[PDB]
Order: sequence, then structure tokens, then C-alpha cells
Amino acid sequence: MVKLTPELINQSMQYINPVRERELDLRGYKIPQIENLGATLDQFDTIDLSDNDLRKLDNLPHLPRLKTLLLNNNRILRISEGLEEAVPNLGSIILTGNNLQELSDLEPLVGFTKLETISLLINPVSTKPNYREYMAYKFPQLRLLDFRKIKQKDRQAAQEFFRTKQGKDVLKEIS
Amino acid sequence: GAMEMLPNQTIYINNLNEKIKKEELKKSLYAIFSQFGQILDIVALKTLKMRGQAFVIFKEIGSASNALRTMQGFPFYDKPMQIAYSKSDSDIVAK
RNA sequence: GCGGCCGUAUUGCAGUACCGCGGCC
Ligand SMILES: [Cl-]
Repeated sequence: MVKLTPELINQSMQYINPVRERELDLRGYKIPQIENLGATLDQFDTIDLSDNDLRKLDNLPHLPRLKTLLLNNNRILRISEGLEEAVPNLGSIILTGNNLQELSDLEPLVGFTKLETISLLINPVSTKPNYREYMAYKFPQLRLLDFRKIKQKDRQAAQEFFRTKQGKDVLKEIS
Repeated sequence: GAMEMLPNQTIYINNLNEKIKKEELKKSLYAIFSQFGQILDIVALKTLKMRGQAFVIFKEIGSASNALRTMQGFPFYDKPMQIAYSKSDSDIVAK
């Protein structure tokens, strides 16, 4: 099966996308693992890794320019901890159509200070009990979740919930 | 009823939430529809005539067909999307 | 200059300088 190589990067489309940002197109190569992204020389605002066969989000080089990650329709079930050191300015992560199962599996996303948009549509974790509430509570800076805004009133209600014994028990079990 | 469109590479979406700024509207449309295929462009204006609407242009007709079937009525910024094939071919796909 | 809340009108098939109006906090 494929490898993500420097040549694959050099031969892929590298273009101004519909929202005026610099995008690398890595869609549809059945890539099994992230590697060699250092060869992008931090040129891209956006990397499109849709329609591959990633099982984990990991192995990122330092890419301070990277602000949007498109990860549609992979098989991701784990995110490596500490990725904010590699991609600190990540503003949107689009994980539609993956295999993230539990609310604790989203723990690795907490240290991104600028992450304002998340999609977990068509992931098992998006129908876990307390999903939207938990996300409001755990990610204070998150603004758009599955393309519905987290309103201040939503975050207030979530924080009030997790101060109850019921909510406390929910948090206990997530850990 | 009006005449139905054969599948086209462009979908037309209306009933969009008009409070959303145009740049953010296009950004979020790009993200949610990127699951279906390569997107060639998005055309959205906020004039009186064209606000609340967007055209999403896919490279492949198959991608548009899945987008339409899958996202019909999806609550995007808390309004359900109304999606149809566009009534004409988009300029950017001209031969 | 920068926001929050509430309401109201347009449901419209396009290719963009920009994009409705009003009330409260
Ligand atoms: Cl066009």
C-alpha cells in the first residue's frame, strides 16, 4: 500500500483554494500513515488528507502556517497527545467520517489554543451521551461544533450541569 | 411541478442562515462539503437577491449527487439546508 | 473602534470592493 512520500507531495496539486488559502491536495491516495510532511516546507494553510486510510493522527512536523486539517473519511481512532507543539495555530480540524469512539479520545485536542472549529460528524463519539455539553465544557475556545455554534447560553448550561453530582459522575467515568 | 434537473456537478443550496458573514459562510460550506469530493469553487453573495444561497461546484458529478442526497435538510448554523442541482452549468467548468 | 441578546424583512439560480433594517445590554 502507498507511502506518503516527498515525490507524492511534489506531484500533488498545490493551489489557492475556494476560501483563498494555500492548500496541498493529498486526497484519495490510500495513505496508511502520516510521514514526510516536513517536505512541505510549511508552505500550506491547509492540507487535504481526505479519503485515505489513516488509523491515527500523529507524526506531524513543525508547521506553524497550518490552520485547517481536512481528514474526511479516514479510519482514525486515536490522536497523538501534544500535537499543538507541531501545529500550534490549528484553527479547524475536520474529522468527519472517522472512528473516534469515546469522549476521552478527544483529550488530545485540548491544548490547541486557537482551535475554533471541529467536525466529529459520522464518528461514534458524536452520539455518546452528553457529547455536545461535554465539548462546550472541555473546550472553552471552541466556537463551531459539527457546524452548529456553541452559544454562551449552551456553555453556561454545560458548566452548571457538570457541577451537579450527576455531571460529576459523568466526568469521573470519562476518566 | 417544475422540470427536474439531471445530476450536475454543481449543487444549489438555499435557506442558509443569512446572519453568517460571507467569508465564514464559505469557509464552513467548504469544510462540510469537502467530505464528498474535490470542490472547484463556491459562489456566494450577500446582495438582496443572492443572500441565503450558495453554489458548490464539485469536480465530479458523483460527488454532487452524494452531497445532495446526504446533506438534504442538514441543520447548518441551525437552519435546514435546501439543496438542488443548479439550473445551469457553472462558468468554471466550461470546456 | 470591538462584541452580546432579541426581533423583523427578503426563500431569492449565481460568478462578487462591501452588503438588509430596527430595538435593547
Ligand atoms: Cl463558476
